[PDB]
Amino acid sequence: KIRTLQGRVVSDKMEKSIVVAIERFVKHPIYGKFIKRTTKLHVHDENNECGIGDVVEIRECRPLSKTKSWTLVRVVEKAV
Amino acid sequence: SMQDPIADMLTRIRNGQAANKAAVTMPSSKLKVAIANVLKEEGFIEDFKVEGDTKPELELTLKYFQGKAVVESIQRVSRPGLRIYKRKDELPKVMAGLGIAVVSTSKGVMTDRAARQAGLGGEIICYVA
Amino acid sequence: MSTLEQKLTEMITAPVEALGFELVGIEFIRGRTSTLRIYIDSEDGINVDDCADVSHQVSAVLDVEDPITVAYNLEVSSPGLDRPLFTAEHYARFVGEEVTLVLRMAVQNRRKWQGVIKAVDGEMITVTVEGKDEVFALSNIQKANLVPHFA
Amino acid sequence: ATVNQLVRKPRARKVAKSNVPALEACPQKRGVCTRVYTTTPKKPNSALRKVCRVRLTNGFEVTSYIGGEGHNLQEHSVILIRGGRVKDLPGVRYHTVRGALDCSGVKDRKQARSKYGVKRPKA
RNA sequence: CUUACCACUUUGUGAUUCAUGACUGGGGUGAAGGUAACCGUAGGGGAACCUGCGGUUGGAUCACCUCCU
RNA sequence: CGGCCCCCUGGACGAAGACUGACGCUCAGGUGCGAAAGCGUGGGGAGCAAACAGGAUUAGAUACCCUGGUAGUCCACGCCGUAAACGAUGUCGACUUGGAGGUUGUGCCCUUGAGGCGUGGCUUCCGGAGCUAACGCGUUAAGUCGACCGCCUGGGGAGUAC
RNA sequence: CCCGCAGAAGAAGCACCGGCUAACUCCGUGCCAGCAGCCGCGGUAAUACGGAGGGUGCAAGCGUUAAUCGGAAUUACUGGGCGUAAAGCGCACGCAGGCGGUUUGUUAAGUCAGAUGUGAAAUCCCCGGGCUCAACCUGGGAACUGCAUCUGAUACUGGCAAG
RNA sequence: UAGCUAGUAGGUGGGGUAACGGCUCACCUAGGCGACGAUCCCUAGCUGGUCUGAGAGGAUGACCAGCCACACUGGAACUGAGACACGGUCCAGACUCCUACGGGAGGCAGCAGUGGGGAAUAUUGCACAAUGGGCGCAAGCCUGAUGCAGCCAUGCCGCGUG
Ligand SMILES: [Mg+2]
Ligand SMILES: [Mg+2]
Ligand SMILES: [Mg+2]
Ligand SMILES: [Mg+2]
Ligand SMILES: [Mg+2]
Ligand SMILES: [Mg+2]
Ligand SMILES: [Mg+2]
Ligand SMILES: [Mg+2]
Ligand SMILES: [Mg+2]
Ligand SMILES: [Mg+2]
Ligand SMILES: [Mg+2]
Ligand SMILES: [Mg+2]
Ligand SMILES: [Mg+2]
Ligand SMILES: [Mg+2]
Ligand SMILES: [Mg+2]
Ligand SMILES: [Mg+2]
Ligand SMILES: [Mg+2]
Ligand SMILES: [Mg+2]
Ligand SMILES: [Mg+2]
Ligand SMILES: [Mg+2]
Ligand SMILES: [Mg+2]
Ligand SMILES: [Mg+2]
Ligand SMILES: [Mg+2]
Ligand SMILES: [Mg+2]
Ligand SMILES: [Mg+2]
Ligand SMILES: [Mg+2]
Ligand SMILES: [Mg+2]
Ligand SMILES: [Mg+2]
Ligand SMILES: [Mg+2]
Repeated sequence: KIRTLQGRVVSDKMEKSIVVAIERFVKHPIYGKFIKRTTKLHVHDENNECGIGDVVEIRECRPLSKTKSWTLVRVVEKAV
Repeated sequence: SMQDPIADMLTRIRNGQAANKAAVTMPSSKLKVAIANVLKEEGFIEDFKVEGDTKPELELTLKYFQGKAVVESIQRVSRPGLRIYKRKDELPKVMAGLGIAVVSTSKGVMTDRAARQAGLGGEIICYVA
Repeated sequence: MSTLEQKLTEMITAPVEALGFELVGIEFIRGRTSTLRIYIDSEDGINVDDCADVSHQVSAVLDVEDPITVAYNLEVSSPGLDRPLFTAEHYARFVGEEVTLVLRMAVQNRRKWQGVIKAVDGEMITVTVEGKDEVFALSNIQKANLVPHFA
Repeated sequence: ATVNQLVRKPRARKVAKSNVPALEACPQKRGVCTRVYTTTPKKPNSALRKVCRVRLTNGFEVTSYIGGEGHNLQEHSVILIRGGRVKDLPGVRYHTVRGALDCSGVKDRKQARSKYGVKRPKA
């Protein structure tokens, strides 16, 4: 219903923030070997709730910092 | 280590019928029998069978016409190294349709001619003339 | 050392003054494609066609008197804007023109300078480098070329 | 080799430099001759390779081959060179264009008159 | 009228460079004989070559004068 | 890697099970090993021997030969990290005619020695199809395939300059 | 644009002709020279240089140069190699990475199918229309291989679970 | 070119903006970013497309259309819906220009055109009849947009030279 995207958390050290590395797997333009491409997306995490290495769902919102334009809807797994 | 059954299934046929053997055996698996039957079900091999309990053995019967191997060129196209998928409109041709291409469509593994009739795209397993 | 260069100059002097032309610029260098360059200072104009008449004349005399350790690679040459001048007749005619001079036994503050000629002596030249006219002894100078003003 | 290597490092397209640098892609580049000279071929052959020394407008000083005969050029002549090279003489990658404004066109030519500016004979 | 900002500037202080240009690392350079080739290294030293050690076989040189279906 | 013996220890192979349960393969970067020569310090010191020394021998002895002979060669501990370090053939797997061998296992059975049957590992040599430019390679493939890495792009310049 | 007028009347050239490549003789010529994109050409005979005839090719142009792609499988994705021709690191271990036996279940990421949205017009291409033809202009379409979303499908890959 | 970074990565609070926001401040934290190539230097307007190629590709960004940036050089805002404004303002600079020497003026990368550069590229044209745009009720006015002409074998296509 809403555009949403899931990623693993590279880091949570940031106060009230998380660094999320999301993986997207693609046909390759010349050859055709599908290679993983990752983005160091800055994500707003309230509560400083998540933990480093967790898997988590994320949705975009109005920009909120110099680098953070996304906020987390919910977490999928836990207890990493 | 071994990293592909199908390739080893194929060459075993190729090198097998190269030595003009009668029937070549290899450990069974779903894809294999799925693959293997399509040959006979197309006429590429005489017949096949599975033997043993808790042990996988596939023994398929080759065929020769006028002292000549019935299959002549068999190439695994989608490889464990690089995977290959083709949309229905774009399913290739082998020797201008004289050859058959094995395509794993979502509904079932089948011949590309049937896949075009089914209007379905799939992973191109291999070629055979 | 002069490889009989004076003898070669005498051998090629007769043809150059034979068709009347005027001799400057004797040079030879052995090596890969060993070659010698002969310059004709034609006042009328050094056309390669005028050079052509001199070149057949000098080759015909040269074959009978082939030079020692010198190959048949003569360059009948117009003395270009940067023609090299060695005699005091040149600097004499080259009254107030600049020249770049390099010498054999290089030393700290050697006469490797480029400047305008102000006076001419048989063994010495006065040439304005360092912002002052200075004595140059062509005795140790084995290479020197007249320079046009350029960018 | 293995595509996994190509994705690490793809096929570098083999670079290829031009064989006529003093042109800078301009199909012709005028320059002023600086000294003309003929040179002698080795012992077996006697010939007058007619080539001249020319500084280009852009300071690229080079030599240019002088084709034909009857040319009245000498130092300070302001000629126009063009692409092409002669296999026999090394170091010559450019030839002038016969019939250039400074050049006097080769006289008495009744064939191939476009390659020398020899105008159609009035006849 | 004064405060902050800041162009230009100036001072030095460097770096990165771009040329000009005095000067210097280096591709080409103007016979008594004993002969498989080589590789790594050391020394002789103009250098090369030979020698020292260890290793390899890759254990030979050379070549120029016309036809239609 | 080469006397004998002891002490310390790594790896391979076979037989027969039992055991875990895909725990695997490759490897940029990365560490490590790494002939000879050389270097540092200390050794040591027979033989051998660069260099050197002498004797013999032409523009000139020089080279060639003798007779010496230092470093070195050895040890200890450092350093160097290159060799035609080559099978000029990356690693792992699977498949595909044969004959001859060597070598180390081990089953069976003759009366066992022997001998007969087997069945493993390593290794040598021919040679089939195959492949290869050819030479050749040819179940230890340079054959038929797979997975991954390294690597090549005219010769010289140059494995040089920076 | 049409009508009239007079009269063949006002209107052809460049390149090449040894090979590659269509098109050949004659005299010059004396290594003089020239010619050259290369291989090569040249002496007493030169179809390769100069000239004449003759011929080829194009054509109001014809040539030369530059320049890019092609040819070039000559960076080889399609589509190359590495015993000796250039090319397997001296050898090993090993992180990252790449890849992965077999069975069932789940997932739907890959993938596939469909749909919707978008992918400007021109350009290209098809079928036309209009300029007397053509170029040119123009109608309609196709195409724009993409992207996003929704629905799907589950063989394979992946994930998850158990083997 | 392997590290890069302190308003730097984030947080609170305030201010600030049409609006989000280190936009900016105050403080708080000490992060963030890089071999999935940061950083740096060097080169370059981008796209629809164009050229080449059987294709994949490769090369390209002249004309036309979309977007961006720039308007002597540097800096600044003002006004306005919209500008940090090509034929607007101010400051600095260079240059040119005027001068009474005290000061002033100026910006063709609009259209023509000159000089220069260069192998090389055109008219100091006509008209606002058409389409457009401005202002205006309109009439109409303005428009080097545009429509046309001139120049040039620059190209394509057509035709003639019987
Ligand atoms: Mg002559
Ligand atoms: Mg060895
Ligand atoms: Mg040693
Ligand atoms: Mg000696
Ligand atoms: Mg020592
Ligand atoms: Mg090596
Ligand atoms: Mg092999
Ligand atoms: Mg000709
Ligand atoms: Mg190619
Ligand atoms: Mg090759
Ligand atoms: Mg060799
Ligand atoms: Mg080799
Ligand atoms: Mg790994
Ligand atoms: Mg995996
Ligand atoms: Mg699997
Ligand atoms: Mg369109
Ligand atoms: Mg159209
Ligand atoms: Mg029509
Ligand atoms: Mg699965
Ligand atoms: Mg705030
Ligand atoms: Mg543009
Ligand atoms: Mg333009
Ligand atoms: Mg305002
Ligand atoms: Mg304005
Ligand atoms: Mg203006
Ligand atoms: Mg203008
Ligand atoms: Mg000019
Ligand atoms: Mg007006
Ligand atoms: Mg025309």
